[PDB]
Amino acid sequence: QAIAKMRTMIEGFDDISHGGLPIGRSTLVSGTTGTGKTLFSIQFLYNGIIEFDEPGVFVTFEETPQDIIKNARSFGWDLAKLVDEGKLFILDASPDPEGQEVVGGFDLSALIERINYAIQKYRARRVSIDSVTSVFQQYDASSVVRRELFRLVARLKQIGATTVMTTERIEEYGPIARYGVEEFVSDNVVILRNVLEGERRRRTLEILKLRGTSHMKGEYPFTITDHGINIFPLGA
Amino acid sequence: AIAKMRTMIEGFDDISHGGLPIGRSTLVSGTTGTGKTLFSIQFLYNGIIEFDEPGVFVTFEETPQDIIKNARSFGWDLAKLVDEGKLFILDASPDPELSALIERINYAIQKYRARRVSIDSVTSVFQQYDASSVVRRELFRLVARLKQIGATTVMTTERIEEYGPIARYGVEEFVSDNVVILRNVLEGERRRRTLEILKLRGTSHMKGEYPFTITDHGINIFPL
Amino acid sequence: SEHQAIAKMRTMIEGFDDISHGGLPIGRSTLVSGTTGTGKTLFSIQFLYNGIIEFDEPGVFVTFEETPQDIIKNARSFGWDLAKLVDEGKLFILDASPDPELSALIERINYAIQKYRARRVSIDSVTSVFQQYDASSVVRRELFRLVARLKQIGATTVMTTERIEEYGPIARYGVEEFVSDNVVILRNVLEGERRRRTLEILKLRGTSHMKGEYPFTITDHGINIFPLG
Amino acid sequence: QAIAKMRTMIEGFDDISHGGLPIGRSTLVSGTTGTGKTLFSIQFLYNGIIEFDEPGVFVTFEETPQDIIKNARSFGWDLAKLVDEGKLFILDASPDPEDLSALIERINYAIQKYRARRVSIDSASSVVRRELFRLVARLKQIGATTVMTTERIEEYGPIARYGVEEFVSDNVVILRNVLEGERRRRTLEILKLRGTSHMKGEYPFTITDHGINIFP
Amino acid sequence: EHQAIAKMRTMIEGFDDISHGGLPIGRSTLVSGTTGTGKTLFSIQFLYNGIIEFDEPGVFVTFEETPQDIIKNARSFGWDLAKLVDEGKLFILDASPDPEDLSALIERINYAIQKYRARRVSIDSVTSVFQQYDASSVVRRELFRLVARLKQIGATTVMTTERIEEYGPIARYGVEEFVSDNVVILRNVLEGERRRRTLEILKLRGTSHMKGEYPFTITDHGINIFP
Amino acid sequence: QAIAKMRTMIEGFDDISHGGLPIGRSTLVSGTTGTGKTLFSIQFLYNGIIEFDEPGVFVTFEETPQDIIKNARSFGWDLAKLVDEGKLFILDASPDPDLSALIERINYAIQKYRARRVSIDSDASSVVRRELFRLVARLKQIGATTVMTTERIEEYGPIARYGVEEFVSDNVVILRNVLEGERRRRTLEILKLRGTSHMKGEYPFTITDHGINIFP
Ligand SMILES: Nc1ncnc2c1ncn2[C@@H]1O[C@H](COP(=O)(O)OP(=O)(O)NP(=O)(O)O)[C@@H](O)[C@H]1O
Ligand SMILES: Nc1ncnc2c1ncn2[C@@H]1O[C@H](COP(=O)(O)OP(=O)(O)NP(=O)(O)O)[C@@H](O)[C@H]1O
Ligand SMILES: Nc1ncnc2c1ncn2[C@@H]1O[C@H](COP(=O)(O)OP(=O)(O)O)[C@@H](O)[C@H]1O
Ligand SMILES: Nc1ncnc2c1ncn2[C@@H]1O[C@H](COP(=O)(O)OP(=O)(O)O)[C@@H](O)[C@H]1O
Ligand SMILES: Nc1ncnc2c1ncn2[C@@H]1O[C@H](COP(=O)(O)OP(=O)(O)O)[C@@H](O)[C@H]1O
Ligand SMILES: Nc1ncnc2c1ncn2[C@@H]1O[C@H](COP(=O)(O)OP(=O)(O)O)[C@@H](O)[C@H]1O
Ligand SMILES: [Cl-]
Ligand SMILES: [Cl-]
Ligand SMILES: [Cl-]
Ligand SMILES: [Cl-]
Ligand SMILES: [Cl-]
Ligand SMILES: [Cl-]
Ligand SMILES: [Mg+2]
Ligand SMILES: [Mg+2]
Ligand SMILES: [Mg+2]
Ligand SMILES: [Mg+2]
Ligand SMILES: [Mg+2]
Ligand SMILES: [Mg+2]
Repeated sequence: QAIAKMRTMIEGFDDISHGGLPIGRSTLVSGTTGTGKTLFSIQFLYNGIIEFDEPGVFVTFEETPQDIIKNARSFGWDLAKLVDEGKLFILDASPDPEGQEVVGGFDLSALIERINYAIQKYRARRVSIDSVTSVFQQYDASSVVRRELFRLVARLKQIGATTVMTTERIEEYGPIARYGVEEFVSDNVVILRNVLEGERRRRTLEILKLRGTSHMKGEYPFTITDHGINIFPLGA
Repeated sequence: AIAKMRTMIEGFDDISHGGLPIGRSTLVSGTTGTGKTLFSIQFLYNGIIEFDEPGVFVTFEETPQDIIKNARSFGWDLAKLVDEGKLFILDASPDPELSALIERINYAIQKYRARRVSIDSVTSVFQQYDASSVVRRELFRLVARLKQIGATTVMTTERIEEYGPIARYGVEEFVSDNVVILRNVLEGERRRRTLEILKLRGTSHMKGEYPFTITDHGINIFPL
Repeated sequence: SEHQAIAKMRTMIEGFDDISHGGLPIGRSTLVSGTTGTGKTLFSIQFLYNGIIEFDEPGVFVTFEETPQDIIKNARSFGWDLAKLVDEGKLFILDASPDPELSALIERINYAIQKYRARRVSIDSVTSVFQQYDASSVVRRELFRLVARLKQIGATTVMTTERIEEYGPIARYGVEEFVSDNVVILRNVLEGERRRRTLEILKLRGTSHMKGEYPFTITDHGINIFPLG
Repeated sequence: QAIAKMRTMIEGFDDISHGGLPIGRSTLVSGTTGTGKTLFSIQFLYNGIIEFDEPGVFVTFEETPQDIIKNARSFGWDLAKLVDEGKLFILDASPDPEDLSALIERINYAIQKYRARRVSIDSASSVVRRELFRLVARLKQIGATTVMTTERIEEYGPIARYGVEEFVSDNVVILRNVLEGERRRRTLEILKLRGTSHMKGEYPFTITDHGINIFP
Repeated sequence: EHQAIAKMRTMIEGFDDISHGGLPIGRSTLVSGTTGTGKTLFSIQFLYNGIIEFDEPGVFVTFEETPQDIIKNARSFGWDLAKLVDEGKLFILDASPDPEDLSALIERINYAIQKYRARRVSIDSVTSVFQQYDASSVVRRELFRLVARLKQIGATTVMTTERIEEYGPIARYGVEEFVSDNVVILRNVLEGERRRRTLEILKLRGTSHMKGEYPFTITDHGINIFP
Repeated sequence: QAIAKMRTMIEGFDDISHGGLPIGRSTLVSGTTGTGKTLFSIQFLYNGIIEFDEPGVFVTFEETPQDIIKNARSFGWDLAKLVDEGKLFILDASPDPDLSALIERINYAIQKYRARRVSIDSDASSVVRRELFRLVARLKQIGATTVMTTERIEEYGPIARYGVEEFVSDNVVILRNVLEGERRRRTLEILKLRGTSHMKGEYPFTITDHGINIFP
């Protein structure tokens, strides 16, 4: 009765992970700016819908929904259509253009409930939470958001949602995650890197850990192309 | 594909696969004397001269007098463009002796019908001690308004190591759509300038570092 | 070996009893420190599991991170049925994990140890209760009250701790090596895009032991260590 | 109308800077201890007086005027003679062996009094940035061409002390004294000259009986 | 008298050669090193050899470990410390943390030295006493008060303390500022995946010594160096 | 009339400093523990007395006078005799088991003993910089030639501990004890001498029964 996995259908990832992401748990995807974390979290939901008719909920802390949609057009992923069809729900949690300092955790209490009803309403099995770093920066990484983040993770587990959460790190080789996000999103960790090779950049993906199950180890090269992420498990 | 505006900075539109996405902001970050101000001036100058797209330059530390003077190093006559109403330099530099400023920047953009905006040294208004939440929200307020207005913006930021964080306060990469890094790396005893587009949302682009020079004609980048 | 001063119990974790020259010192505590995903929880589960299966020695597992349910689910990765051992009274999993929405815990632990007549104890991620900037004196005294009680009871204890870098301090709070009798380090070193797992016994009070790093794997049978020499 | 420059006449520097220091602006000269900062700032003034009859003001915060004068004897320069002729003024802003608005109009008074064209100023990051910003602006309005020295503690670390001084400076020169394999090597770099060209990278120099000698 | 400082033999094989005669008499020597380098072993061997070889009584002040554990672990080297305690030649002074006023502590150390007529003293884990008071400079020059007082009685003292890196600062918390006369560094260096133990005498005020690192092993007879 | 020097009579040191230590000024001697700083400062005073009959004052903050005397017996030097003769004074400022008060004690000793040589053995950087500058300023005003030691943590790292001590000193000497391949190598470097020339980089030295011997 060891943990089962959900296929991401992201080229090469299901091989590295030996079958996909552990079902009903959160996986942290951490990486410097521009490593492809958001793209990964979108491809996860998009493939869920197209391949499996599994609805997805995308919670956005950094980008607006309109920009999420616009930026995916270059891959030929018609997110607007999936939203119109009710297969994808983009929950806008991104900063107020007229944002001010507010007190409490009522806003993140209401967020978790908003996320829960979205999941219920759209019958979603897949969830992406994009840019945990950003909501941490909204509350100066106070123990208030740390607690709420933990509450969010537990609720998702309680719901049975399979979740990707993305988060920033500052160096290619250094800590797993800025603000130690892996403490709360702790079951599974994937690290994306964008490493200088001479003057060129080489992207790699690593599954550092998946609790309760097996996976390939170390870094595997990938590219981002017109079809999104392509990872090469046998790549040079 | 998303619509891009040509910078006409030699080499840059090839590296960005057509120029800067219209209606969005781009961070240009670098150590001192890497060519950030020059990039942001050239962006406006070319827009006016080649495409008749008016420009607003917001300066937070250099005075407009020095901006105009330093631009004559490249044979650019910015005073003439200001006299013609094609360029507006907005002085936000401090007296030797931000919400409000945002409305003034809005006003200038509509008044001059500007499509291009450059913001130089905006983080000099903050202080080392400020909470990241405050710095981020105050910067975001400005950038969100520019996006709402339709402007395409270059915003310069500072860094203190050539390989190290993107910018000084650790929030700047979250407020802009795109990220460009200018470097000035020591190789033995020689300096080499490079430009890298680190992040360009919604499009492919050339990756890694590309050498450039600053000459009498401004920035020239060599992608091959 | 016969001629060493400290009595030891066998972990039965393949290769560890060779590296430690007989197993873990009885009645004492052993720190197992490592970056995240090095095998700390697996080591501390395997210790209890083997004690029950091989020697019928009951065990108490104190969890600060994972829920008991997840401990049990994850252990199925290795074909271990922990729920059955809990139902039989041979294993007790003590939940000290964060509630969504230390003296007290010590008494609960002591009660569980006497109730289940446990000889083996694993404390997993105890330093997760502390805050990053809590005083060193505070963290050391808190850990020590726990560990001294366990020694007084006569339990043999594995206590896991976190570290941030593979080559760097023994543990995160810089006091952990002072409350423990023995120190073991698990590493997961990344070099040339490949990871390799190793185990080292850094300090074992009162006896010799093999020195340096030894390779190990995690497979469907748990930890396997390969001691060369 | 691109910025004009003033010749330093420091052997090799006017080649590296394509003509000297930008007129009416301040140039930061930063370096670890004993890199030659005070020497550069004195040669600047000295050559101004001797070669071009341009009066100079030297602002000192730690070294006494007499120590400054004494040390310049090392290079065969008679500063006391120039002070007696009124072609050099050393301004003593040192503390006593038991507020920059004040110091500034002291400098300004001295500039107007001695008809000075060259100034040298020898030796919480938010407040330093703002304070150096204001000092730079005040000298610019007076029309002085200024060398200001600053300290740093590593050869390839921060340019100055707080990581901000280089950003608020129009011009930046870095003096290094790098230790490699038990040997020292002095170099000068013009890192930035806003609004004009200059040679790039480090150039070796020596300090001898004649002052700084740079080899382009 | 009017002579250079004299030394007392440790009888730790190899060490009396490296130190040209032993530890400077009537002064403190800091022995620093990462966890598990052999500091406590050095400090016990020093006292044990004094008792067995010279009939010089010893006092062992313990800040980290319990006396029961110190005695039990010393059996690893064939040393019967309980017998020496029973015979009054060794006193172990317990200052380890309670499982639940340092001026008073110094006075008890003094009293013990006088009661047992000890000529050798070991102070184990200065780092630990620092962690109990959070490196407040109340512990720091209460430490100097201890070093001073030891020097007044003419005790010859080993003080052990922790460091974090093999090639980095001499001692965590800057302990070498107080136990400043003599400094010995024990290292456990990683050579690939193997460990190599070394001992260095960094400094002995007022006298000569060999320089750099010397490898050693820990055996069933304690520390064994070879120059 | 450039700055003159007084001989240390460590023959290698007077060779690389071209004559000795600059007269009437303070020289910072920095190094990790056990590099020979105290020995350098004592040898400076001892040679001054034995070779030139220049009395000396040694100011101690850590070691007791009795220990300074005992330790010097390692080199066959009888400092108790020199104290008894009134050629040397060891001023005890070490703590029991106010910068102005210390300075007046130093001044009083220099007058009492007619001393020409002084050695001084051993939070905010601003405070340190200002106190150290006042100490240095008074000694210079008194006429003393001073060696002042400081500690540092790394062989190749900051010169002293507050990042300011080296900028307040006229002269800087760095002692190193570098560990490489399990062996130690001692070196001495004159980093800076204001107003005068000197050899550059690291020079090997040893400490023997004879004290410091430098071998260019
Ligand atoms: N005509 C020219 N020819 C060559 N290089 C020039 C010319 N004019 C200016 N420069 C260079 O351009 C640099 C100034 O670039 P600038 O855009 O001011 O940099 P920055 O990154 O904004 N630096 P700062 O804001 O001062 O930290 C100077 O340091 C010169 O090296
Ligand atoms: N006649 C000379 N020949 C050679 N070198 C000399 C001569 N006179 C002085 N020097 C050198 O000049 C250096 C002093 O330069 P100086 O301009 O005082 O440096 P600085 O960078 O201002 N140091 P500081 O202000 O104390 O941090 C000395 O350390 C000597 O190495
Ligand atoms: N059509 C495309 N082809 C290739 N690369 C693309 C395309 N669209 C976007 N990208 C790349 O994706 C990057 C942004 O990925 P994203 O997932 O937003 O990064 P982050 O890790 O910062 O979340 C851009 O910097 C660009 O390099
Ligand atoms: N059946 C299996 N085969 C191989 N590896 C496994 C298996 N089950 C778990 N693992 C590995 O064990 C690791 C779990 O380690 P864990 O003990 O939870 O680490 P820690 O407690 O140090 O964070 C996983 O990250 C995974 O790599
Ligand atoms: N009989 C023995 N043979 C070899 N090594 C031993 C023996 N007994 C103990 N040890 C070693 O002694 C080390 C502990 O020494 P200790 O002096 O307590 O270290 P420290 O005080 O520096 O942490 C143990 O980690 C083990 O390596
Ligand atoms: N007779 C001697 N022969 C060789 N070396 C000696 C002699 N006497 C003392 N030393 C050395 O001098 C060093 C003491 O130097 P010292 O000036 O006290 O160092 P610091 O003040 O830099 O800590 C001792 O560590 C020892 O190596
Ligand atoms: Cl790619
Ligand atoms: Cl260039
Ligand atoms: Cl493995
Ligand atoms: Cl030179
Ligand atoms: Cl050994
Ligand atoms: Cl030597
Ligand atoms: Mg993203
Ligand atoms: Mg600029
Ligand atoms: Mg674990
Ligand atoms: Mg100077
Ligand atoms: Mg010990
Ligand atoms: Mg000393």
